[PDB]
Amino acid sequence: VVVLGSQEGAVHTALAGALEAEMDGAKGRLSSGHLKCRLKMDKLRLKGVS
Amino acid sequence: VVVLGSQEGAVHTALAGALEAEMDGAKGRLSSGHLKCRLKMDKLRLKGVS
Amino acid sequence: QSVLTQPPSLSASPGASARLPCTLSSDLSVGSKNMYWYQQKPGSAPRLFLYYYSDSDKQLGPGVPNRVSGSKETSSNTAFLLISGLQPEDEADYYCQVYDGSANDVFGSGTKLTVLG
Amino acid sequence: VQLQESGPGLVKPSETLSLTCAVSGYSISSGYYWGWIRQPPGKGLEYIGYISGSSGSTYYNPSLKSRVTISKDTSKNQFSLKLSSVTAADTAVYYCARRDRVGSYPYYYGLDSWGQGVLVTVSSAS
Repeated sequence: VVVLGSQEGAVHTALAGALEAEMDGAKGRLSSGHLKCRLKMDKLRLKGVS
Repeated sequence: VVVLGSQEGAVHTALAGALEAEMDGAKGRLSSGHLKCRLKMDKLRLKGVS
Repeated sequence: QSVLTQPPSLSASPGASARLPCTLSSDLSVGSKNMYWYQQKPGSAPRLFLYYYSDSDKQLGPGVPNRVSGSKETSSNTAFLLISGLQPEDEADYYCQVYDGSANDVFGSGTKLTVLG
Repeated sequence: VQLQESGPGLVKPSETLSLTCAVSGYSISSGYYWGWIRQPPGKGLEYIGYISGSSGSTYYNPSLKSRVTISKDTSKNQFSLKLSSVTAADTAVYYCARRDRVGSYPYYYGLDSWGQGVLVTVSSAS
């Protein structure tokens, strides 16, 4: 019977193009985003025009 | 900068079917042989003839 | 539990067939248990005497002869150490051994077999 | 594979006991669980435990659970047993024996080759 070592770097190379994320002990910050916004400018006006 | 983790099991699968020499004891004991030999039956004789 | 039991003393005249039983505990099925028999001369480091599991699955000691046989009575689970050609040098302490579910060595009390004269 | 036992002559009670076992004819770390079995004065054989040759895992006795510690060293091809907090009833004749765990022949699942054996008492001094 033989155990096939550790599969840490074996899946490092198999998971090549997948996105990454830096976690900081339970907030798990992301490093990607395609957020599409629609903003309202009915109350946007320059402070200085006067 | 990140390390590639371990690479033990990554190379465990890289030598599939390769010849194995697991046994140890300060001397590598192979698990494969294909030795060709020639047998000389010149000076051997039957024990029970007399 | 899982303890083997057998009498402290047995004796028989030289020449007859001596049967040394080994009664296993109730939680064991002797029909599927590899029985292991040890022989101990009084002060000389007991040696492996006879392993028996079946009349076709058996293996004796390195130099002991075929006078030593084994058998199993599965009615009351009890192995046997049969010695047919009793010589005076068969006078020794004999042990039996099995293994539990977790493969821990379970030895027996054993019989101090004495060859009479 | 002829094992020879070596150990101190006497230990006082509640004191660490150490027995050293040299196998002298077979390389350890190939397999073949190595154990220690005892026979106190004249009674039956009682076992203590065995250590794995290749992996090094230790399997002990349920009664002698917190007192013994078996060690192994393949550099000089020896393995030892450490008996801590000994009692007066622990006086015995010890034997380091061999045993196979994975083989396909059940004869070797028993203690095939035995050691010479040492006698140790737990009495006082003189």
